[PDB]
Amino acid sequence: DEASAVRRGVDFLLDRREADGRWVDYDLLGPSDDWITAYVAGVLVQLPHEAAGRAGRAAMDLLVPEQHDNGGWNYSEVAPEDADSTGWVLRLAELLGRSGEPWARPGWEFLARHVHDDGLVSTYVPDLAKAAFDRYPVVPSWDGWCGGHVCVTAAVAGLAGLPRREHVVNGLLRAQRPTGEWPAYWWIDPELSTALAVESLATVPGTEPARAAAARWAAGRIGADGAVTTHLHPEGSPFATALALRAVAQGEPGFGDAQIRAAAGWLTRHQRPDGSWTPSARLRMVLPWETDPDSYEDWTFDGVGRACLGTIARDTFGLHTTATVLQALRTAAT
Repeated sequence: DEASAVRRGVDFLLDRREADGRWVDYDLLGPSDDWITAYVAGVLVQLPHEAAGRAGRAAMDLLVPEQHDNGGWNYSEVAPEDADSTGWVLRLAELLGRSGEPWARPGWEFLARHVHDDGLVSTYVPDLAKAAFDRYPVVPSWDGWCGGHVCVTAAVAGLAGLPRREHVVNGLLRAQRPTGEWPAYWWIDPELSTALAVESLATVPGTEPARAAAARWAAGRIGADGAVTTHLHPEGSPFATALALRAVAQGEPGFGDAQIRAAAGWLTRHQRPDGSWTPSARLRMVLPWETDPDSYEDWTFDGVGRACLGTIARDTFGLHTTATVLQALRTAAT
């Protein structure tokens, strides 16, 4: 059942490769290449399917020459390099045992430039993004985009090679809410920041209290049918359900056994006939000057080009959602 679901999701993702092996998704300003390729590849190299591992290693080979002289990678060439995309490439390298190669060093240095004094990691830095930002002079300020972002911090804190890692982990721990979750800047679903945070923190001592509190928050999000329902996905969000499953799985031994089995069953029952899940990786393109996107109520939806700012977008082709779900199904099996 779940083994079959994983196999069918792998076939969906392999069939959606570009001719050269890369994956693309989203449509904000054309699709993303480097970010999405790294993200999909990172899931595939962890699955027990030889073709998945081959495709993930092929993607790592494609990504290395795309590194910018500043050390970073990007959504696509339409965007300045950013810490999250760079972090996904370096994560793929760690998963593959390749993160000691010398091209990783300018990547670590790039990430270190995004570390704030409170320990959070920003998506962009003003000096490195200046050229791109200056192309849109009507924008009054890019300070939101250059502030510390808990979702990006949650992801990159998992890198064993991260510079200043203790400082960053401390900042991530201080951002946990008393109810156990972490907030996200770029994502509608706090399950995303929470799941990445606990998986990243599982790799560091002193974080078990935070992980136990987050697992308890996540287990309460999973309904009796296994689904995490949301305003945009009232029937159940495959993305948020998969991420809540993964956060529960970072509790203590045996914690949330029922919720994990229920969420895995819901995901298995709701897989589409083509092996994917309903696109539900809902990314909010926060306005550049906005530091508090949870307060904004006037989002548009599925905006592109000029209207991409201030919109809630989805993974147009379902690759991000499907990869996210496969990572959760692998976690449930183990």
